[PDB]
Amino acid sequence: TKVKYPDGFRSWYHVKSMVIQPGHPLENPFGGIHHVYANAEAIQGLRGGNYPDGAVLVFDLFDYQEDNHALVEGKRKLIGVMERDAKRFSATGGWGYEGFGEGKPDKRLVTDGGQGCFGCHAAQKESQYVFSRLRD
Amino acid sequence: TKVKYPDGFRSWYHVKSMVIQPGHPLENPFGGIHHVYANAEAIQGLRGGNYPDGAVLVFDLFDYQEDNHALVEGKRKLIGVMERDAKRFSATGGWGYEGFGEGKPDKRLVTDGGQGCFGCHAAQKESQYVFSRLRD
Ligand code: HEC
Ligand code: HEC
Ligand SMILES: [Zn+2]
Ligand SMILES: [Zn+2]
Repeated sequence: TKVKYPDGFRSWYHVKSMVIQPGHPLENPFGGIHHVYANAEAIQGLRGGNYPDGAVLVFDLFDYQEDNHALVEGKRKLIGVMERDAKRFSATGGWGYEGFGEGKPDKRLVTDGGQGCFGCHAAQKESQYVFSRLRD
Repeated sequence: TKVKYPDGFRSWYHVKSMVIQPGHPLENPFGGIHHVYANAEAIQGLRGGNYPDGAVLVFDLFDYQEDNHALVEGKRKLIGVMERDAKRFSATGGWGYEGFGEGKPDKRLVTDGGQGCFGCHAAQKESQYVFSRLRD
């Protein structure tokens, strides 16, 4: 019913990264450097299989500072989490969506059952609602 | 005494990332988005422990493209590798240095036994020649 905080996500597989700079549509609140991490079961789905129950993807979002044309990671702003469970999260296409302020377990950001997250991720219906792709 | 290509490095622990843009003093040759990875032995060293022989750090460098206020990962330009062996790599501080063009095992880049890489990393004598720091 509630998405579990993904303890230990930092030791998971790093899928990819991207920088969202001021002026981008997603600036509020997804601006900054973000890294995507996937647990073992999520890798399964990324590689072409079905996503099994228990698959977790994390969007790890850092602020950054521009210093002499380098962008340097600052503080973590939040994580976004998608947890796969076809039964429990059926209202939102089988993924549960949560945000944790500053990456802390006690700071839950979503107040609408995850419908707002779901509304945009629904555009990737064809890829099981996941935008990120494996790269080497 | 060649550095081994670090097979499977992409499933290692992601330490940190940084973006180096035009203007920054290191644009040539390290411009792009880079990610740092570490195997289990290197984490022992990064944690404040000592570095076991067999510790490997990888600098994975990507070109990026500007897309509407986002920087998006493009193609891999190269990986830099530091491989810990106090006796084998005595001449450059106990770390062997190698570059692989586009991350390819066949594209070895280093021609001078690693002297040029070591000359800059030698600035970090007091952290055992490693610039990166663990973060959360
Ligand atoms: C469009 C308006 C979005 C809304 C609202 C949300 N997300 Fe999102 N998300 C979006 C894109 C374009 C991406 C890909 C970023 C990239 O580097 O390519 C993402 C990514 C995620 C991920 C990583 C997995 C993936 O689908 O690629 C997670 C775990 C994720 N998003 C979670 C999430 C949550 C919990 C949201 C509401 C708080 C949410 N997203 C909103 C686009 C959009
Ligand atoms: C200064 C002119 C440099 C030269 C020449 C080389 N490297 Fe380097 N390296 C440099 C910095 C400032 C950093 C840290 C980047 C960051 O995000 O903090 C690095 C990092 C590495 C790493 C990751 C481990 C670490 O020390 O932080 C590796 C594996 C590494 N560098 C390898 C490497 C090799 C193989 C080189 C010659 C081909 C080389 N470096 C040159 C600065 C400089
Ligand atoms: Zn604009
Ligand atoms: Zn700039």
